[PDB]
Amino acid sequence: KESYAFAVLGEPRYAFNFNHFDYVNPAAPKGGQITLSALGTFDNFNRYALRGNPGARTEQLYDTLFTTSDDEPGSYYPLIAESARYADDYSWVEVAINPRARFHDGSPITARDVEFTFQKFMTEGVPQFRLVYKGTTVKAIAPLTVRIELAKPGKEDMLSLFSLPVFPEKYWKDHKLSDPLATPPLASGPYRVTSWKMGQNIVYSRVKDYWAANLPVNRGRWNFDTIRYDYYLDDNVAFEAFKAGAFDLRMENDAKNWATRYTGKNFDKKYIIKDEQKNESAQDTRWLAFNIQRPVFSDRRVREAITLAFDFEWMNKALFYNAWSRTNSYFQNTEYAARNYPDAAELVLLAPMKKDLPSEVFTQIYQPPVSKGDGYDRDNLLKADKLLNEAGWVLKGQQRVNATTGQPLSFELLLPASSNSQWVLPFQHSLQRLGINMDIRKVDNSQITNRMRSRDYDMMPRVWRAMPWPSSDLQISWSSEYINSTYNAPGVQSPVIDSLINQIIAAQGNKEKLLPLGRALDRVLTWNYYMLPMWYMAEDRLAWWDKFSQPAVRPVYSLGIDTWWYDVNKAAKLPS
Amino acid sequence: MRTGNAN
Repeated sequence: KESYAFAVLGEPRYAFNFNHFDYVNPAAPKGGQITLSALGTFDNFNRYALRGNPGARTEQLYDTLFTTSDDEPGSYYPLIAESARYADDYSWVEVAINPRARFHDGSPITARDVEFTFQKFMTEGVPQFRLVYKGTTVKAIAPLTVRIELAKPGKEDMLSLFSLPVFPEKYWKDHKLSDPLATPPLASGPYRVTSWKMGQNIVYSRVKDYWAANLPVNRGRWNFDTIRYDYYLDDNVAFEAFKAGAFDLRMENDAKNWATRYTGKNFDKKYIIKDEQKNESAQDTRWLAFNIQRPVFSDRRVREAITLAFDFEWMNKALFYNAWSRTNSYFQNTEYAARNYPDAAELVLLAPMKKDLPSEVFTQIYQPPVSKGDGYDRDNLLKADKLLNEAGWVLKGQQRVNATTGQPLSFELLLPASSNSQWVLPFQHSLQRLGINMDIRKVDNSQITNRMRSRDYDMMPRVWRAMPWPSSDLQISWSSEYINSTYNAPGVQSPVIDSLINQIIAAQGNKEKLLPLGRALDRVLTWNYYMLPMWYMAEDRLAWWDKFSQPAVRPVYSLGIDTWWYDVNKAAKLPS
Repeated sequence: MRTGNAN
C-alpha cells in the first residue's frame, strides 16, 4: 500500500536503512575532469525526437521520479518522488513529489509537470509510447501528488513510468517533442550542458547547487566537475588518441587491440592502467539482422544457409585471439536462455502453435553452426549449398541465381564507417565461394542511424541489449503492432511471437510464469534465424589514465564510472 | 524502448 522502493521482480535490496548504495564511497571528493570519447557525430540535444542524432548523455539530462540501482536488475529508489501509494496489483499509484525538487532555473518540479510530461509523450513522442500506455492516465490530483492509472495490469509498465524524464512545462510548452533541439533544453539533472561544438564535442558541468546531491541515490556519485565527450569518426583513430592521452578512459571492444597494442612508454611507466573483470550477469550480444521483408531474406532456408557461411571458429582463432564467445540466445547468460530441452510448462505454451513452429523447437537445443576453425568448413558449406538449392538458388557458373528467374543472389551489408569490421571480408569471401554476392557499404553515423531506424537495409549489425528477464519491452522490438518502433530489426510480424509476448506482458512481475515463457520465446526467435548470431564476451576490458580512484565495490549491471572520482595524488604523477 | 528511437 505505501513504499519508498520498488522492484520488478522480488524485493528491493535497499528497502531498509538506505543511506547510500554499496558500490559508492559516500565521502568521494568533488572536482576534476573526466574526458571521454564517442564515435560518429551528433547534431542535436533531444533524445526523444522522431529524428536526428542526439548528443552523448542527452538521455540523462533529466531527473526522474524514481531511479534504478546499478547492482540490481530492476529496483527503483526515490529521486524526484519521495514515495508512493499503490494498489496491490500496481494498476494505480499515487506518487508524492519531493517539495525540494527543482529544475536548473530554480523553479519547482510539480505534479503538473509530470502530468504535462505524460501527455507530451502521448501526443508528440515516439509512436510506440502511446501504444504501450494506450489505456493510461496521469493526473496531478494535488500540487505534489500525481496519480497514475493503467487500463490493465502491468507492474513493469507502471515502474517504467518512474524512469520517464520529468519535463518543465514552462520550457517544453514551446517545443515539439518530435523535433530536434539545436540547443540544450531546460533540464534538471546533476550535470548540465555548458558548451559544445556541433558534431565534435559536448561539455557537461556539475550543477554545484543540485537540489538532490544528498539524496541516498546520489551520495558518492556525480563527483567530477566536468564531463567532456570528444567525437571520433572511427575507433582506430580514437584508440590511438586514447594512447596519446587525448581522453581518459577506454572500453576496449577490439580483441586485437587488447591482445597486442596495449604497449609503449605510457604502459611501461604505468600512466595507463588496464583491467579485465569477469562479468557474471546478462550480456549484450552482437548479431547481423536479416531484413526479412526483403525478398532476398524471406526464406528461412536462405537465412540458415547464410548463417552457415559465417565461420566464427575460424575468425576467433585466426583474427581475435580466441577472445569471443558465440552468441546463442536473446536472454544470453540468464535463466531465461533456452539452453536445455523444453520442459512441460514450455510445451503447454508451444504445442498449440506446432503448425507454425520449426519442428526443431521441440527436438533440439539451438546451436549456431560450429566449424573446425581451419577455414573452408566443408560440412557447413555443403549444407548451405543444399539449403540454397532447395530454396531455388542454384549455381550458374560461379554465381548463385534464382532457378526460376535467373536473378543473382545478391545483398548489401550496411556498416558504420566507425566500426573495426575485420570479420567482413572473410564473410564476404565465404559467401563468394557459395556464389553469393555481398556488397559492402560503409556510411557515416547519421546515415547509419537514419537507415537503421527505417530498416533501409538488407543486412546490418545490431546489438541486442542485455535483457535480464523477459520484459514487456520485448513487444517493442518483436510484436507486430510495434513494427515501426525502430527496434524490430528483422521486420518480423509473427502471430506466434505476438501470442508468446502477449502472455509475457500479462505476467509482468511474475517470475514463475516468465521462466518458461522466456525460454519458449528464445526458441522461436533463434530457430527462425531472424538474425545471424555473432559474439559477446562475459568480461569487461577497460583501460584508463591513472588519475582516478574507485569504490571498493563495482556494480553488477554497470561499470560504475559515475561513482569514480578525481584523485589529486595519482593525477599529480602523470605528465601534461 | 518506449520513450526514444534506436541509438
